[PDB]
Amino acid sequence: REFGNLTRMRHVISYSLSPFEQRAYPHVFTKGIPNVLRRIRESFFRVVPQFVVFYLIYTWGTEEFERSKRKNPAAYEND
Amino acid sequence: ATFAQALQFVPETQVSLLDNGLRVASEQSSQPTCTVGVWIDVGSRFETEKNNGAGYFLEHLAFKGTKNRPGSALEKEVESMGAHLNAYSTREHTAYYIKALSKDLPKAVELLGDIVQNCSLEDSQIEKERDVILREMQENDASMRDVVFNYLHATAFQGTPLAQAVEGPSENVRKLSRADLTEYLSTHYKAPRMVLAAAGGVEHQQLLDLAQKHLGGIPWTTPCRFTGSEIRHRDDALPFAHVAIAVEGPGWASPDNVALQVANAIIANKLCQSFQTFSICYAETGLLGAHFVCDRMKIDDMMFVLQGQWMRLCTSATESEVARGKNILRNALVSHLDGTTPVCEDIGRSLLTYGRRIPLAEWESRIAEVDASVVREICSKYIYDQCPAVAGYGPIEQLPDYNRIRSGMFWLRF
Repeated sequence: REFGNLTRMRHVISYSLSPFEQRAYPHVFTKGIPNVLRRIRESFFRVVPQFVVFYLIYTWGTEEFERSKRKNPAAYEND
Repeated sequence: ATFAQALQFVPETQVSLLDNGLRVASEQSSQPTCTVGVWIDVGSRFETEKNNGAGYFLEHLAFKGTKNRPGSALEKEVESMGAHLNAYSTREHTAYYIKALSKDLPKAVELLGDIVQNCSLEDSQIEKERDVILREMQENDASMRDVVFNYLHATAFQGTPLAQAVEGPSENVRKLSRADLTEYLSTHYKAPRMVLAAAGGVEHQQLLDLAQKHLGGIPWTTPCRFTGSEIRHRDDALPFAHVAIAVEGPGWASPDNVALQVANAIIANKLCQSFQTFSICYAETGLLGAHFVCDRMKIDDMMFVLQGQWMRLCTSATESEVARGKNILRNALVSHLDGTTPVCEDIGRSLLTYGRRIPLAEWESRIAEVDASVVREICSKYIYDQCPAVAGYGPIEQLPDYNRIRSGMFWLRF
């Protein structure tokens, strides 16, 4: 289970740079913000609608509970 | 006849400067045979991406023909005299040397001139050399060590002419036209960038006369950065792992080279398979480090042992080990200089590198200067806490990641 024998990969070459040579925050505005925006756009239409439905249910339930305890005009009007 | 006393017996290398600038150097000795040669301060590092393989191609076709005599005639003339012609090209130097007898000196020098000044670049010969170099690419593909060192240079120097290989890309050699080679010859093969060096049974005035007769018609008239990156080619089917790790070293003109040589000589192959230490030097930079073969399951241990040796030298180097390293360096120098071809190569490279032929007495005084404190100081200056360049030709999986390797370049205890 050591790193020596895990899998067989053949002629896959990778180039890496030292942490000190490069900058910790590259492409903050050129790539980073657009990348975060595209990730949010991709996940928004799959995550948000369920919570929007939850919020609608929450508001409707709270309003209906409020209405249930403020009623009965006719219940005493017949008197 | 102490070692220091014996060094004085070494004859000096007389040096003369011709009108066109060619530097003629000789080391006469009571030798029946000699090895004349021309060394040129032109290499891969002086070539752009357009003509990366120009020097290697010129080396290939240099003995294949000149204007005065066809390539077959040149080769036959070399063979009949019993001589051996040879050539090599590094990233910074290019040498053509004829090894012959002392009485064959007058012809051989002429030969060199014929090779150097007027080289016949036959188009058919150029295409033949194209094919030969294309085959030689696959030939070199087998050599793991050469591939590893090419990887190391490419990753260490990256955006620098010092990083491109001497052979060059396959596309570049494929599309390298004759006019490009002629322009390379015109812009590079010119005095005073040339040293005609000879040693052995050669009298210096004879060599000067031959050079003036033949080598006298030669025309008279980027920041190198070390990036501590890494390259990692895996090819897991290969039997053994090859790794080369290095740090930026001083150029040719630096007193610290001797201390680094002593430190390398000081540097346990039991964990490894065949571990070696190298101190490749260039004009303004250099690769100081190690190169070893590994089992698939033992890369990490060997890297740990090598870096531990580096840290021990940088932090705590005793006097006995430094004395042993100095003795090893002295023996290596003197033993290497044995032979006519080695002294001729040393003369040529020294003139192209130091501007002078540094005598053995100076080398030994410089080595005597070296001390354990000096070794520790210089090793800490160049090795301790430095971003390294790593090249690994697989199977590399147990090779520590670059952050691990970098963190292994300093000691928390120290």
